[PDB]
Amino acid sequence: QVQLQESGGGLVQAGGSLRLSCAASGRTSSVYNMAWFRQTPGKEREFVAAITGNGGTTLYADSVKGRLTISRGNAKNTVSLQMNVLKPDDTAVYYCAAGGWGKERNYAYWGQGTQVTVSSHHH
Amino acid sequence: NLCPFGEVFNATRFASVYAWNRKRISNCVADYSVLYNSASFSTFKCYGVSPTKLNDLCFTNVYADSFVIRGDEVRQIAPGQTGKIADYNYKLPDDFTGCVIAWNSNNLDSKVGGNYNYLYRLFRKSNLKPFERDISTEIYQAGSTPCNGVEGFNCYFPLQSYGFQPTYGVGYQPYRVVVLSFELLHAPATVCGPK
Ligand SMILES: *[C@@H]1O[C@H](CO[C@@H]2O[C@@H](C)[C@@H](O)[C@@H](O)[C@@H]2O)[C@@H](O[C@@H]2O[C@H](CO)[C@@H](O)[C@H](O)[C@H]2NC(C)=O)[C@H](O)[C@H]1NC(C)=O
Repeated sequence: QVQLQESGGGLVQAGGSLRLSCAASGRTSSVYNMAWFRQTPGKEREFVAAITGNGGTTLYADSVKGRLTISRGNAKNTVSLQMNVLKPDDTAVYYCAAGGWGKERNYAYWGQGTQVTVSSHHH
Repeated sequence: NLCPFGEVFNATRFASVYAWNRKRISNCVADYSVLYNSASFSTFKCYGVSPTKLNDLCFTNVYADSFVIRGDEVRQIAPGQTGKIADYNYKLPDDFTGCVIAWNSNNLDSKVGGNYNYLYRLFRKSNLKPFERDISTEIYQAGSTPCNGVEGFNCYFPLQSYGFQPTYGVGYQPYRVVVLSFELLHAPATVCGPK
């Protein structure tokens, strides 16, 4: 059974950088395209970034271009997402997905997600 | 021996259509009236049999195939149909003898935010033969370059998820489907109505 597991979420301060990771588990002979989506409470989940099986092509949501980088990890079906200059509205559950391409929510495999909560002070 | 139709229709979990489940029914007494007197179905369409006559008939084998698709795909579960489900996932023969039964399962199979467990095949090098099942997950070669099982340019994962949400319109909602095939061979008929 192919399953995805995210890690790296938690409480982070605005401005900070954060790396999330996802690893596939289960018996497979495929190397998948892998993607990140995010979901805020009450809203639909939205595409963030995707990378092809060999790491050579990436796809970013226009809103995050220049601030986020997606990369393959060390094992076959692992992916990393580094987010910089975090903003309060980056707060969301971040889901890993695998098997597919593009920005629609129809990838074959999905993780259960990891929470990222961004805090800020007001003076 | 009573035929185990309840195990099929009332299963807690249903298969994805690309990996449709098959239950062989043989050598048992079937009370089809629990089906044809039920008010629970959105589709109950038969081919080659009258459902109200089912308790008077005997067959060699009965097969119960079951899976989930979206409501506007139920029309593809019929002889002579084309489309992604009929062509790449579940195919009925032109000479089908059987019944196709479906019901809206939005309350069971949809999830706020999406139920991604149900999948369908979107790409395939050829159409399924009738009652063929393909559960392979090989990367599909859309171009002239071999994929080597690596997804990427012109190399696609062949399944996609339905992602059912309860607020989707009815044509996009999940429907549970059971296909009953009534097979009479040149052989004894051991699946019978009550006597
Ligand atoms: C699928 O199950 C329904 C519901 O079963 C009832 O509730 C279950 C929790 C369990 O307690 C069963 O024993 C109950 O019967 C079946 O629907 C019933 O069918 C009988 C005929 O045998 C009828 O008298 C009842 O009125 C029906 N109940 C309802 C709520 O409709 C149904 O027969 C099962 N399907 C198959 C194919 O076996």
